[PDB]
Amino acid sequence: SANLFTPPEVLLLPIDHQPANVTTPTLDFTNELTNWRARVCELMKNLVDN
Amino acid sequence: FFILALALPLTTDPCAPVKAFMTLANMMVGFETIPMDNQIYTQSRRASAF
Repeated sequence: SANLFTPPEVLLLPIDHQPANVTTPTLDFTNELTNWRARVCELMKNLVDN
Repeated sequence: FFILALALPLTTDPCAPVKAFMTLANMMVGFETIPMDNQIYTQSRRASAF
């Protein structure tokens, strides 16, 4: 293990990882990034109708 | 959706009403959500799969 500042076997990510439970994926909107997109769109909507 | 809604009740398929409902359910994803049975036959499956 060549890791220096992190424990071995550990790979850090900047995004929450939720392992998939099925092998036949379908569209889903309960996502970390989907929430971000929805919030941004809603903020823009609140801006335009101010 | 209109075409399918009018066409479905004339077929002999016993499982027709479920497909009629799921046809709208598919179009309505993200906009409006409902609880489904499991992770496989989620709200975003092709209506014809049921």
